[PDB]
Amino acid sequence: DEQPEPRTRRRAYLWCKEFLPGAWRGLREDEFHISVIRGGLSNMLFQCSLPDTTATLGDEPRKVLLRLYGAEAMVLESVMFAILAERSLGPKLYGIFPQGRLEQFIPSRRLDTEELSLPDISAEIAEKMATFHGMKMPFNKEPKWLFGTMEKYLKEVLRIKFTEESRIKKLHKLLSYNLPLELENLRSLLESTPSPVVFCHNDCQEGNILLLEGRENSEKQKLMLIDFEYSSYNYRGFDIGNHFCEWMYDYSYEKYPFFRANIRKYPTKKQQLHFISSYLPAFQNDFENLSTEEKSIIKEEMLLEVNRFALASHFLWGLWSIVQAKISSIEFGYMDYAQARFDAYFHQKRKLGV
Ligand SMILES: CN(C)c1cc[n+](Cc2ccc(CCCCc3ccc(Cn4cnc5c(N)ncnc54)cc3)cc2)cc1
Repeated sequence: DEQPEPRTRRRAYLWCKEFLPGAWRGLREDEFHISVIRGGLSNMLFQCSLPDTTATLGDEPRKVLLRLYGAEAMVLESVMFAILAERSLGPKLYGIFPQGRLEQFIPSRRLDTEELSLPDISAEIAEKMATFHGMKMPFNKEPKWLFGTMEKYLKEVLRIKFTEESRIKKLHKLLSYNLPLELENLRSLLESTPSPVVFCHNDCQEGNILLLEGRENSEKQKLMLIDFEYSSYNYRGFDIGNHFCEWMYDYSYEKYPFFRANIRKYPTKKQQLHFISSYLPAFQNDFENLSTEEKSIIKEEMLLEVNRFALASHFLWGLWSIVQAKISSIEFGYMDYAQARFDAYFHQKRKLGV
């Protein structure tokens, strides 16, 4: 288990000792256990724990996750995390301070891309998302996030000047589509596509879904959605369409560009209907008491809705990725990823006949 540098060890020890109750309060520095869960320059994660020989005094956790930010948004993100914790839809919040958070450590692993298509996994994600979508949050209810964000990235993308030859050639090719005009065409399409405004996760990818340890038996209760940093009131179609897009991207791929894209992994009509068939009863509650006529019309229109909004997933994350090619320190093939998203966008446009 990778040890942090002595300084980070000492800081982590002091936060745990001061924010956590019970046996943590009298812990000595020499008794403190910590290891790295994820390095990097931002959102460093560590597991912190009591010695195995140390007894708890009450209901304090034996193990916690320390999240360190590194290099209004903090207020919103913080309040949102605390509310989800109170409602048991996220990890408990044990401590909050300018440099990070102490969270409940959830014994689990992330799902892999291939698991998204498993019937039981997909059905639970649908149910979890419908729950997420149904609740009240003290945030702006106007759906300006989607196009406001897309405009913001496009404005930045148009200003970008690369110096390295590969990035230069790639940006040229992406620019050749006339993105401002394409954004306008997308805007018009989505304007004519009704979709309820709900509290969306906005990044429901496999890496943000935990498979809970000790619960492979549980058909319906084995997942937790995490990482709500992008969450906002947004069109329901975006959340679902974005999730469907994520079937096609595997970020665990070990060589450059550090992802694999496969267009044929997008869910089939059957797979899509299985997802929405689980979503709709969880979101509407009495949905199954409607006529087969009405149920089918709702389902068919919803397929249209989410598949059109999947275009915005491609366009938004495509633009985002170009910006990250300029600003991010992370080892990821951002320009290659942007091209993959735009390739999918035009493919999806062709499939839809739009
Ligand atoms: C915005 N989009 C569409 C992107 C963004 C980034 N990428 C590239 C990329 C995606 C995913 C990854 C892997 C993400 C790792 C994040 C992570 C780390 C640890 C965990 C485990 N975890 C989190 N909280 C807890 C917890 N509280 N308890 C136990 N385990 C936990 C979950 C998720 C790396 C690069 C692609 C598309």
